[PDB]
Amino acid sequence: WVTFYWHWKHITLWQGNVAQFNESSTYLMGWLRDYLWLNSSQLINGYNPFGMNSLSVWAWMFLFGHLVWATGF
Amino acid sequence: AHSVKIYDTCIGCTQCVRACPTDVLEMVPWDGCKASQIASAPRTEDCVGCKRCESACPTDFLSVRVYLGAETTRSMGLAY
Amino acid sequence: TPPTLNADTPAPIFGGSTGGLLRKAQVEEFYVITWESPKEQIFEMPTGGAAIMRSGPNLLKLARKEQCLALGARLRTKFKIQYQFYRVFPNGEVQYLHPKDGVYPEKVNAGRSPVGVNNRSIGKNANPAELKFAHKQAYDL
Amino acid sequence: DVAGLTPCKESKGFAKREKQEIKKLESRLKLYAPDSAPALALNATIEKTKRRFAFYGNEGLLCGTDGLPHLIVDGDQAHLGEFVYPGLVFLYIAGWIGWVGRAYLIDVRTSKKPTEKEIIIDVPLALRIMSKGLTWPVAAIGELRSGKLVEKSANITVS
Amino acid sequence: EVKIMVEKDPVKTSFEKWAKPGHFSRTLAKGPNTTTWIWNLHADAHDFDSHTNDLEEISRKVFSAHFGQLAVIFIWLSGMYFHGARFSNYEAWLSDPTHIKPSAQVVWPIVGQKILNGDVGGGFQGIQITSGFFQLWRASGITSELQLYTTAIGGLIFAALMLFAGWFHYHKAAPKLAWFQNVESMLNHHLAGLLGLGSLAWAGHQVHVSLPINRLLDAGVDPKEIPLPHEFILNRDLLAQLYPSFSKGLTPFFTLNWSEYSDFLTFRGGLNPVTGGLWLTDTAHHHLAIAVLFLVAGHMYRTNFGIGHSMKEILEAHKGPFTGEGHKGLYEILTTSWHAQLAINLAMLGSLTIIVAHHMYAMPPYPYLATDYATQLSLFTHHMWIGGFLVVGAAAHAAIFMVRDYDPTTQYNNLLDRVLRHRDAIISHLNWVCIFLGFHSFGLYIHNDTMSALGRPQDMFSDTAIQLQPVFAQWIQNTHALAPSLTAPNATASTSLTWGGGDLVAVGGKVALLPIPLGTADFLVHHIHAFTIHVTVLILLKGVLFARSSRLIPDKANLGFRFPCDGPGRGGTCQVSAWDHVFLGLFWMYNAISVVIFHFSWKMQSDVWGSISDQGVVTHITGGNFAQSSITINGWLRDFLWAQASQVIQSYGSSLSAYGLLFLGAHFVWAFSLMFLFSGRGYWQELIESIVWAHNKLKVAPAIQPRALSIVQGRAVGVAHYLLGGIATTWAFFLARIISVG
Amino acid sequence: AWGQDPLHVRPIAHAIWDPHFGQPAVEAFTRGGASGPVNIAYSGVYQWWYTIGLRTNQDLYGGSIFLLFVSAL
Amino acid sequence: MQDVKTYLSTAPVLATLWFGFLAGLLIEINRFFPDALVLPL
Amino acid sequence: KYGEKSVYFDLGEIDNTTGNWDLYGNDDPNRYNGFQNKFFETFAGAFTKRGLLLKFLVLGGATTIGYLGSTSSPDLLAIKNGPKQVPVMGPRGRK
Ligand code: CLA
Ligand SMILES: CCCCCCCCCCCCCCCC(=O)OC[C@H](COP(=O)(O)OC[C@@H](O)CO)OC(=O)CCCCCCCCCCCCCCC
Ligand SMILES: CCCCCCCCCCCCO[C@H]1O[C@H](CO)[C@@H](O[C@H]2O[C@H](CO)[C@@H](O)[C@H](O)[C@H]2O)[C@H](O)[C@H]1O
Ligand SMILES: CC1=C(C/C=C(\C)CCC[C@H](C)CCC[C@H](C)CCCC(C)C)C(=O)c2ccccc2C1=O
Ligand code: SF4
Ligand code: SF4
Repeated sequence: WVTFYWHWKHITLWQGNVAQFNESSTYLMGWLRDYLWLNSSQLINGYNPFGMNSLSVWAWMFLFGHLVWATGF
Repeated sequence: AHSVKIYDTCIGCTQCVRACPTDVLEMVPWDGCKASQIASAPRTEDCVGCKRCESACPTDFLSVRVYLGAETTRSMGLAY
Repeated sequence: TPPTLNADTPAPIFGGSTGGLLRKAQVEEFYVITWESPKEQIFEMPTGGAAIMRSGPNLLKLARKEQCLALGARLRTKFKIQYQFYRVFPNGEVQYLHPKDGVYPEKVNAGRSPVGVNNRSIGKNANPAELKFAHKQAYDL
Repeated sequence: DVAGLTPCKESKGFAKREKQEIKKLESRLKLYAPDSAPALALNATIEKTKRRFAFYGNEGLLCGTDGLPHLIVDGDQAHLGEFVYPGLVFLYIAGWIGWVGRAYLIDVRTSKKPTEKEIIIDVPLALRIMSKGLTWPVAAIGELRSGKLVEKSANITVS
Repeated sequence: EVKIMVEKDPVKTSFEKWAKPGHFSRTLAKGPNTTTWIWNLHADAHDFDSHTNDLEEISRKVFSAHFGQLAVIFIWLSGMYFHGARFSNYEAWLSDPTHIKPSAQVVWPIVGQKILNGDVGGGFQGIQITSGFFQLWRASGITSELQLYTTAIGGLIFAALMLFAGWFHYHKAAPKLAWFQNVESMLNHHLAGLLGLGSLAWAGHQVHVSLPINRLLDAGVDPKEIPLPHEFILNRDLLAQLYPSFSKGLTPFFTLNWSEYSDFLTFRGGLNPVTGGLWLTDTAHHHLAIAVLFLVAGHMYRTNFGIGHSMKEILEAHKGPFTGEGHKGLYEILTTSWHAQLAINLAMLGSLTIIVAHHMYAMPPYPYLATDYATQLSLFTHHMWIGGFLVVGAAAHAAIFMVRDYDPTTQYNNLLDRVLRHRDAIISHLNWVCIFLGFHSFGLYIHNDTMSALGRPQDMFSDTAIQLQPVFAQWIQNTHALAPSLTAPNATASTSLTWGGGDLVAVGGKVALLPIPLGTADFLVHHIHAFTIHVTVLILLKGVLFARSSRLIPDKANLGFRFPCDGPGRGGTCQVSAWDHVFLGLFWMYNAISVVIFHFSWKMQSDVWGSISDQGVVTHITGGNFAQSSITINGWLRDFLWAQASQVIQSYGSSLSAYGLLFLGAHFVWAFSLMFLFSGRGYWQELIESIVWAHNKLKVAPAIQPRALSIVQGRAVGVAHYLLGGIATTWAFFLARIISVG
Repeated sequence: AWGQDPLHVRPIAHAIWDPHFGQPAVEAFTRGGASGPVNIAYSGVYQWWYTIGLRTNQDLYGGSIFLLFVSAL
Repeated sequence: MQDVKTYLSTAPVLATLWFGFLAGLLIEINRFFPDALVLPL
Repeated sequence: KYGEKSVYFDLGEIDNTTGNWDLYGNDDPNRYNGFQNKFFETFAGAFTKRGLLLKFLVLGGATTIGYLGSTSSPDLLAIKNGPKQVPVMGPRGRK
């Protein structure tokens, strides 16, 4: 929770659009839509059927983490 | 190699002995209870650690206690 | 009592199973349970399945002491049948085990000595800090 | 005013939000017959929105940059209705329910079979206890001072 | 032998036991001491065989309870019909099926709920429904709200009748045990009457009512101008105008000139071009043929009249040199234990429900159902989930039978004993199969992911790279597509349009059905399905086979069917009971069904559903990305979950906001279940001790002592909240997406 | 190079030698002014070392040798 | 009739009646006094 | 297993009693040709010792792996081939 809050606030600060945080942080759908889904685009497009970027290793690590976390269950 | 201890609050109802699946416990003549008998644990090398004896003991707190320890091919309950 | 010996008595009528003996019986101990039946009856094998016990002596090889004791408990509480079982080692040594002095453990018998009895309540045991850097366990005292 | 917040009536963004909501509702309304039931329902919603915005503006609420009302709970005299008054009302109601529950438990404790009354409620006794809860603060302070509210010999574990 | 045997006034009707909460159990009747009593009361309520030991009372209770469930179902059906008669736009939809969204639920204006009343069309505001009742009513020939209201009143009357029948047969005239054990007579009566006569009656309704009304509707006649159903019975001239063979009466039927009726009893495949549904004349010939077949089948078993087969002799006859005594002893098991019958019936019903889902998407039976994408997706997913639940219940209650009602005396050397005697081999070989399937399928997916990340797409298992074609499925498709020419010559078209051969059916600018290509991705996904299914079967079968004993615990049958453990000894014996095996099989069934419904949704949206314009050019919803993007886990995560969840997360402020709210709430409930799943009872008991001290300090401790939930109850609560959360998440996601883009 | 232009150069953590790569990955991971695939550092040690007076590669080498000696001690 | 009164005093039935009355009261209050954010008094 | 009757326990035959049998073991001494055995015992007999085999395996594996890794041609390994395109600039103009 702490790191999510810090990261979203600083993302909005660095992009100059603090209004998005000021308006969307008061409800949970705002978090789920404007932080995670919004900022996962370039991550999940690290490698696709059209090629790969330098974010390919981070996309692979993202899937690896989801998988290990699932395996712990 | 589990260890089973009997404490002097026993009333000699013999439920622990009947509940034991590996014949670890037995009744011994005693003085100190109306039944005039107490439980003993001579075959502790055969104890598996199921703690049925503790579940069968009527007493505020248990008169029979099982302390789990070193594991052996008999304690692990291995048929192979 | 004088512990009994072993002999060559017939086995129950069983058609086989995959729950029988394994290499542990070959390289370690295995157990044999003996009993006498007045008539042929169908009973459930502790290893899974149904068997027929012969009229007269019976003998059965089992892999664990728990299997022997469960079968014996069922025999005693359901068929009113007295039973014995032993422990067999690979070299041929035989150890008589269940009715150690001929009396079942739930009946008090003379000549038995207490083992593991502590003459106090469970709340009077010592503290682990008192027996620090010592090999005692605070329930062995 | 407080923390650089402007009043709702003076603020722009409150009026912009009202205009946007009314415009959306009328855009929805454009699809129906004037006298049909959907038109009447949409008109009722529009009037309710107008009344709500007027009441919020006239009640004296502060407004943020985004155009939404904000609440002040530090004890300010100009904003007691935001927190302090509903808080007092809730405290009264919750103390009432808790006090009558405790009284019923105490009265049931001395019975032939308290557990039966614990699952099957004695409705007349419950109603009497419930009605006597109007003056719960006075009775609560009375038992606090009389020394009949707390216990001293309770079951505990090995310390 | 077979006769009616009842007892007069067995149980007196009184409210005395309504004031004794735990009357049915001898231990619960004494009242509560701890909070465990409440859970035990609500948990043992309908477990009849644990209360008494005689089969007669159990059978009578089962009969009356089944009457009660029938009454509840009748109330539900009446409610659906009434709410469609008064709170729906069914008539406006009848006028314009392709533009009016079905709606049958209306919300009150209270707290802003107004926004949920969407603009479905027809001058109506309400919640869009996906149950497909409008299509069923249109296929039945209903054209007014008066008929629906009459059906609702009839349903209420039937509910009252079922309630009275249940009361009568428990409290007044209870059948004896010899009545319930007439399995031959029960099969004869049910198989002939309930199935054949019901199918014959529905065929009669179709022929005499539904064919003319739907024919007129498809022609273009306004619904208000169509004559009422009785006018086709009182005046056969109209029905002969529509189908000329009715002018001959029933003479061709009795003279065996059945070819005269070929204009309303057809055998033609495909779909109606106007409505995108199956021809109703085929449905007539097929409910009629089913009626005939079931009526013939129901005259097979022996009864008071000598002729017929006897099931005991049939079972005792089929045995061979590999199986000892064969099927001997099964008749007594199946006529003595309710749990074995429940297991068999649950397994068959679940498998049948899954078959229903498949056959219903592949051959849409109702008019304007194929082009209603939301209804198709909803029906498929719903009946698939139902089938999965039933097949898990089969294993649960089979294990219950094995623990309780099994008797080694009757089963000496028959199939049950010999199955119980080679169980280690079965479980070992099935374990190997599960491992092999998991590796050579999910490892293929991981290999594809790694190749794609490394920039080596030429080393992947794709259509453009190394290929894995499903040659057997392709051959079966081609064979079924060429049937109307060689092996089923009397058919006009193939059974469904999904086979490779055929054409496109479009209704209102939308594709109804289309040939479904199978490639490498389909190979991968069916072998994933095989993996998950064999694993679920492994879990449930291991639970059933080792329910009575094992090498670890030789006397498991003494501990019961539902027990937590047998202590921390032998290394630890947590979850050794068949109940916990069902508890894990539920999770694996959830996994399997989730993968199945995801496969269906993506494949349909990517290759079948879409909009067609002039010159016959087809544009699909996701543009055919299933073949390339479904070969990787990243492909799924990006192009299905991330892409298709945009609708549910952007539904706030519209009529679809409830779907987003329940999406969030379901993620929440699924997370909430993990605290019951991951934790143990002792922690909560000690915390409750501290809280009880706090309440004791103020003289307000309860009389019924609070207790932490039992171990089995903790597991059950965890699995229940987990399943609810996951399924509701998928529900909200699917409904939002398909209502938005469908 | 980073010291010359701190705001326009990406620091390099370590080089990559992965035999399992293909050519597109080798092209994609060649960041900075490197002659091969590298990793961009996100630990902040460039800024820390630059602030405390370290300027060239010889300084870093001397520090590495000294820390080897300290660990041996 | 005494048994019926005893049954109607059970915990689930009384809870259902009480919560139904409370929900009805709250719903009617919000029908006649809607959109209440701050307490006017 | 004495085997005379339904007796399967016998202390005299403990290997039969415990089921310690050789299911498919065959003890026919004649399998191969004499000259084949001569050649194979002459050549393959060097690796019979196990410690020397371990040392030889480790040294040979290390040497082979190092030689192949350090002398592989660029046309086979892409990592040795290196980049061939112009580098791509970062988001904010950071290289
Ligand atoms: C032609 C005769 C006939 C018919 C139609 C049925 C039909 C049915 N039986 Mg059945 N039964 C029969 C003969 C018949 N039985 C005989 C001869 C025996 C004794 C051997 C039994 C013993 C039996 C048991 C033990 C049970 C059933 C059950 C059921 C129901 C299964 C649920 C279902 O399919 O819901 C579909 C529902 C419908 C299609 C609605 C049909 C409308 C009503 C219910 C038709 C009632 C037919 C009935 C025979 C009339 C009795 C005469 C009475 C009016 C005087 C179903 C209604 C089960 C059940 O649910 O119990 C209630 C059950 O547990 N039957
Ligand atoms: C409409 C569908 C059906 C609904 C339920 C109908 C119930 C009919 C009676 C059933 C019991 C038959 C046996 C009687 C005998 C019986 O039950 O036990 C017998 C017992 C006798 O008690 P007494 O004190 O009279 O006698 C004790 C003896 O020891 C000496 O006389 O109680 C009664 O007679 C009460 C009968 C009515 C009990 C229920 C009263 C309330 C019923 C309705 C509740 C809802 C009302 C809603 C109003 C809007
Ligand atoms: C199981 C049965 C359930 C339904 C029960 C009620 C059945 C009612 C339908 C049966 C009558 C069949 O009706 C069919 O033959 C009738 C004559 O017999 C025709 O009736 C025609 O001739 C009659 C004289 O015989 C005239 O009085 C009618 O005005 C004329 O329409 C109908 O035009 C034709 O549709
Ligand atoms: C949370 C948790 C608990 C604690 C949860 C408890 C005690 C359940 C509480 C259920 C409800 C909240 C009790 C409600 C009591 C009355 C019905 C309240 C009536 C008054 C109004 C609220 C209606 C366990 O006991 C437990 C046991 C084994 C494994 C995991 C867990 C576990 O995770
Ligand atoms: S723990 Fe089990 S085996 Fe050990 S003494 Fe107790 S009952 Fe016997
Ligand atoms: S952890 Fe729980 S389930 Fe496992 S042995 Fe201990 S008490 Fe039993």
